[PDB]
Amino acid sequence: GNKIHPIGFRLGITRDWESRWYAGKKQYRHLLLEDQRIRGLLEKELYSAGLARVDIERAADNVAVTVHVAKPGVVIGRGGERIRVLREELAKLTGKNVALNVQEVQNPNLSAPLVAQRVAEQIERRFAVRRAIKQAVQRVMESGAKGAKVIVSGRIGGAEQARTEWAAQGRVPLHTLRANIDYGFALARTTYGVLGVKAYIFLGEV
Amino acid sequence: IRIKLRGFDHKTLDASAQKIVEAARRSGAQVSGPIPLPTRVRRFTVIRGPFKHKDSREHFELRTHNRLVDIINPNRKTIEQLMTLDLPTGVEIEIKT
Amino acid sequence: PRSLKKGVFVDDHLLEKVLELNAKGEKRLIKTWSRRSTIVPEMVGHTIAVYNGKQHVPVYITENMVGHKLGEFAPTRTYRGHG
Amino acid sequence: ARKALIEKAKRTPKFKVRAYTRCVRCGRARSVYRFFGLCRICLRELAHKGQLPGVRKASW
Amino acid sequence: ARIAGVEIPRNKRVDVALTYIYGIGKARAKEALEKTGINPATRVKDLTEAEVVRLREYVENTWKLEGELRAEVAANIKRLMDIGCYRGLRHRRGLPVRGQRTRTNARTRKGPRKTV
Amino acid sequence: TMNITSKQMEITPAIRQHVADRLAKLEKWQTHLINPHIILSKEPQGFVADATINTPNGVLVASGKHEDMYTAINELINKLERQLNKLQHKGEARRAA
Amino acid sequence: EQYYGTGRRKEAVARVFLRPGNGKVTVNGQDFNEYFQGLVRAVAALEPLRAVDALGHFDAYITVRGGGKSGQIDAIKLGIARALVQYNPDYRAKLKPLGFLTRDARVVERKKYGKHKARRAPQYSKR
Amino acid sequence: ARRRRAEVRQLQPDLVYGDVLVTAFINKIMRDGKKNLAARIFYDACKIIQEKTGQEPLKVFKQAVENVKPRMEVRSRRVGGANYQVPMEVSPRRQQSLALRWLVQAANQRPERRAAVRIAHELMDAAEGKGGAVKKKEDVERMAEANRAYAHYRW
Amino acid sequence: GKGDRRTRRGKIWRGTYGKYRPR
RNA sequence: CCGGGCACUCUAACGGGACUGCCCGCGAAAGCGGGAGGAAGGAGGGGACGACGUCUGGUCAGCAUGGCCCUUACGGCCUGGGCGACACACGUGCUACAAUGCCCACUACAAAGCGAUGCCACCCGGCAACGGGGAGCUAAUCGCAAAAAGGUGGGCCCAGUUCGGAUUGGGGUCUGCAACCCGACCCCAUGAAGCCGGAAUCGCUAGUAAUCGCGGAUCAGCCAUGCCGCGGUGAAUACG
Ligand SMILES: [Mg+2]
Ligand SMILES: [Mg+2]
Ligand SMILES: [Mg+2]
Ligand SMILES: [Mg+2]
Ligand SMILES: [Mg+2]
Ligand SMILES: [Mg+2]
Ligand SMILES: [Mg+2]
Ligand SMILES: [Mg+2]
Ligand SMILES: [Mg+2]
Ligand SMILES: [Mg+2]
Ligand SMILES: [Mg+2]
Ligand SMILES: [Mg+2]
Ligand SMILES: [Mg+2]
Ligand SMILES: [Mg+2]
Ligand SMILES: [Mg+2]
Ligand SMILES: [Mg+2]
Ligand SMILES: [Mg+2]
Ligand SMILES: [Mg+2]
Ligand SMILES: [Mg+2]
Ligand SMILES: [Mg+2]
Ligand SMILES: [Mg+2]
Ligand SMILES: [Mg+2]
Ligand SMILES: [Mg+2]
Ligand SMILES: [Mg+2]
Ligand SMILES: [Mg+2]
Ligand SMILES: [Mg+2]
Ligand SMILES: [Mg+2]
Ligand SMILES: [Mg+2]
Ligand SMILES: [Mg+2]
Ligand SMILES: [Mg+2]
Ligand SMILES: [Mg+2]
Ligand SMILES: [Mg+2]
Ligand SMILES: [Mg+2]
Ligand SMILES: [Mg+2]
Ligand SMILES: [Mg+2]
Ligand SMILES: [Mg+2]
Ligand SMILES: [Mg+2]
Ligand SMILES: [Mg+2]
Ligand SMILES: [Mg+2]
Ligand SMILES: [Mg+2]
Ligand SMILES: [Mg+2]
Ligand SMILES: [Mg+2]
Ligand SMILES: [Mg+2]
Ligand SMILES: [Mg+2]
Ligand SMILES: [Mg+2]
Ligand SMILES: [Mg+2]
Ligand SMILES: [Zn+2]
Repeated sequence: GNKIHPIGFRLGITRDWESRWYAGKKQYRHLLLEDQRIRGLLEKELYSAGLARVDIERAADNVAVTVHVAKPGVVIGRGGERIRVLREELAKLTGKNVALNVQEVQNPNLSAPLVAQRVAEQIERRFAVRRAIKQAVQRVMESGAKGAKVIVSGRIGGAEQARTEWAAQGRVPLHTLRANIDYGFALARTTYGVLGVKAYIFLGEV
Repeated sequence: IRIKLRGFDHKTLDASAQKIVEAARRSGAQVSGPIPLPTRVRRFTVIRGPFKHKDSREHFELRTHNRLVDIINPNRKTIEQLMTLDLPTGVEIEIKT
Repeated sequence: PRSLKKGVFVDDHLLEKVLELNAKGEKRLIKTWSRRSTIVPEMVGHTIAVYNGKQHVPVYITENMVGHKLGEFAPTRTYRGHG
Repeated sequence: ARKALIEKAKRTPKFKVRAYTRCVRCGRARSVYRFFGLCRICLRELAHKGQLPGVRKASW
Repeated sequence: ARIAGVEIPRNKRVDVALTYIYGIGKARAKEALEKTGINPATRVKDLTEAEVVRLREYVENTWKLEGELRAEVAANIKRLMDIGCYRGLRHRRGLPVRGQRTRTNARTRKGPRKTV
Repeated sequence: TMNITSKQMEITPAIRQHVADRLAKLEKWQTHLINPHIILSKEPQGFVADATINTPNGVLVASGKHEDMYTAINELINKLERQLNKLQHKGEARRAA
Repeated sequence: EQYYGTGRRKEAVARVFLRPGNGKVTVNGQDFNEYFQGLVRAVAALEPLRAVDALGHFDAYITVRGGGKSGQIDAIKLGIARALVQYNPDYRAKLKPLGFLTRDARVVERKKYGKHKARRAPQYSKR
Repeated sequence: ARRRRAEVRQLQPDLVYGDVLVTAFINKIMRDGKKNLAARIFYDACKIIQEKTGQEPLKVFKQAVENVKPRMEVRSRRVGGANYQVPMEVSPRRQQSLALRWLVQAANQRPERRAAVRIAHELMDAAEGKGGAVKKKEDVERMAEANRAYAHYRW
Repeated sequence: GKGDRRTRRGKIWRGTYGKYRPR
């Protein structure tokens, strides 16, 4: 085990923090806990909508939870029934002026957090893992990516002897700093244990 | 007539120090240019592994950058258009006299 | 040791029984889990069972042992050498 | 015995000496930082994710 | 056997030579020559007989020394070993007294190694 | 001297003495056995006897495995002997030319 | 009229001010022989002008800040070695081949995890 | 090293005689990077050389260097099944290095209490052909001659 | 040396002050 | 320090800069040696960064998670004790065995950091640890802060010592509800081993090794001589 987090390895060069706000020493932990509590409920709820990233900004007394997603209406609801329902339950935790936006994901098959979750959904549905992994890679490359790599590790197919299966097409240069690489992880929970799913998408250099 | 700007990302800390020494400059009169104060560097060093392997670490830093600006010739025409200011989210302004 | 500016510490709950016995014309065997409590001259002559973590050790208190703590007289580690 | 100990650390104690910091994420008692309320593992986990404002990998 | 019962070394300075007495260190070397007004640099070989008996007298009447200091230190260790306190037991075994670890080291109190 | 570690098992002073008596077979070669260290442990398939020993002419590192623990100890010795006899005689091989 | 150079070493910065005169030298409110009193490495500072015969031609006003006394001394050496160049362009000859008009980047190497120092590794027993 | 030769570090001349060899001698005296002490001991001895013997410290110091340079030495080598002391010529770099090393090492064997006294006196004796330093150079040379019969193994 | 509390050099080592290292 | 100023130093953001680009030569070429310019030259020095895989490596005790197992107890609260035990054995370190040293007094020269029940100037009491006053600083402002080795002068005189600072007696400080087990520090006294270390073995190729001090995280305090950083002084050697 030896590979650096390819997002944490690009914070501030190719990627941008999911919680962007200044805060002095006596407050950092207090807001930081909020973002985590905020994200805990949200990733549970907006799961069914295709959640990808949750940007969080703060000024003073307020906080603007921007949410990117594949199916926007599943968050909004009918006219705004669910989107207003969220801010309601949201302001209980926030205890303050918690705005909430929703953002369209252009191609969900170019978002690594999404293809990872879909793979994890397939293997939970008792799908042929190796064939599934090749499908995801094929869906990402057909959608215009310049390279993709998907990894699935654990009791694949339910065998006692754990195994690591992966597939890749095109270019995934994990050492290149200027290379825009999206990364996402999902956690297929099976009757016999956990399988970890990693997805790499190469969107091009800069 | 003092405005202090603290923030983590220096791209927003500088672009916001520009949009004051530009705004109050036109609105008259004297603005003493943004002075980059030294950065205060919080440091975090942790073992990469969750168990033993004591001799492998990763270095993290949190950078509280600092800027100071003097709008030297106040004029309450400046101290009005600044009241509604489009400062990015990740910046903190302090204003004293 | 403990700052002279502060007081001579006794748990005050152990100390209550000492004075209630002195008045009544003491004594009776006092069970305590107070090793931290200083011996004080009101205790001289009594016998107090001090918990070492396992047993309460009956210790008789004399004139010479007053500045100490009750734990110093109920050792906690059974040891008789090796071999 | 651990979740009963994550709760006992939140309670205020009889004496202010028994105050000890835990992880507000995993309940870890050791290598827990004051600035984050996070242990050294969650610290590296979230920071790698990007969910710590300003925090970045330091190389010099 | 001059002062104070120890024939303190000549050839050396008085402040040094006084330290060759049980109970007089550097701190009491600075003290004894201040009260009796003697240059602490003067060698014992050059003490005037008045300076000697002046330095002898203050030294012996102010502090407990050699023999009597040894008796008290012993008597204190004896009674600690008699009331049966924790510091007493460690003296009844030769084991250390100030909380030090004994799994390793502790060879000053234990003595050179006892092979098994 | 010689140290014996029983990892995640418990053993008697008798078994520790057996190991010392078996390691004594290495004394045959009349070379210095410098801080010999035996590790005993149990896998799901049987016992594992590890050993690290330095001598004036190199190190001995061997691992024995077997259902029966005394046999795993003996397999360890057999591997240790062939390593020691190699360390002691290999230099003799190229005396000519 | 006045002649200035910037001299930097390990963590020392030295601002030298050359002024024609007899040779008196001032470093931080003191005379040279008073500030570097007892240091043998000191005389090495005045060397760039022994390469161009300015032994007593100039006087020295010199500030000093950061690092240690020898790095300051060497920073000074680079300082005046630059002020003479602006006093005469044709001083690269008989100063640049003498290594005087350059600054060595030899600086403390960073402490690194795993090691006791920059490179000194912890002791271990292989067996 | 394996890939290429190593480049000999040039030393800046000292600031009392302008000598690069005098510098290397100071460094050999230097313990714990206390160069100020190192220089002071040498020069302190350069006064003692002058005051016990009225002539040039620089000249005395340099002659004692030539008096400790070993012209040949033995360099081991295993030939078949025997370790042979092969006689070998010493490069001038190494001659210098051995000279300075033995000077200090032999000086610090001396009984004189203050170091600069030991550095002066040893350089005084070695300037004339005496002292444990020059002995060490003679001893090494006699070893090389004693083994001239093995001089054909030289590499 | 540094292990000697009763000297300045020992107090510099410990990181404390006293009669043998005043403030 | 006031006036005045951004020159300089600095601070911190954006750039320029080095490419075998030029010259000499060997080359089929790629490159190699040598030269000039230059602050830097052939990856400029250090960093971050670790391929498919290996060790059925490590971690169910950071977290997650399959399954097996406990349910007035294999769960939960508490007081106390233990994790600090000590015939021994190994690993890592600290301090040393002294004069290129030890002590005292005086006197310079850093960097990176940290600091609103926090950092504490300065005053007073105490030999001191520290205590009582009390100003400043949301901190390039005020503070921790003295850097130490070094420099000057004086003591020591080769001795188990003015080396070494273990061990123990007695007396105090402080944190803390509480220092018996089991805290750090101060003061008096005690003043051990150790006279440079067998077999064997570690590190380091340049601002490195060696040596000197400073800071931080954890933290009421602290068993830190540990760890992660920071600068000061500053070597030896590489035939192969
Ligand atoms: Mg380590
Ligand atoms: Mg239990
Ligand atoms: Mg749990
Ligand atoms: Mg605590
Ligand atoms: Mg904690
Ligand atoms: Mg004495
Ligand atoms: Mg202890
Ligand atoms: Mg103990
Ligand atoms: Mg053993
Ligand atoms: Mg066992
Ligand atoms: Mg193994
Ligand atoms: Mg056999
Ligand atoms: Mg800088
Ligand atoms: Mg001078
Ligand atoms: Mg260093
Ligand atoms: Mg190791
Ligand atoms: Mg040498
Ligand atoms: Mg010799
Ligand atoms: Mg001769
Ligand atoms: Mg001493
Ligand atoms: Mg300018
Ligand atoms: Mg080349
Ligand atoms: Mg690379
Ligand atoms: Mg678990
Ligand atoms: Mg489990
Ligand atoms: Mg089942
Ligand atoms: Mg306990
Ligand atoms: Mg433990
Ligand atoms: Mg044993
Ligand atoms: Mg041993
Ligand atoms: Mg240690
Ligand atoms: Mg050791
Ligand atoms: Mg050491
Ligand atoms: Mg701190
Ligand atoms: Mg002695
Ligand atoms: Mg002896
Ligand atoms: Mg002594
Ligand atoms: Mg005591
Ligand atoms: Mg305690
Ligand atoms: Mg001696
Ligand atoms: Mg030494
Ligand atoms: Mg050997
Ligand atoms: Mg190398
Ligand atoms: Mg030293
Ligand atoms: Mg420190
Ligand atoms: Mg602390
Ligand atoms: Zn955690």
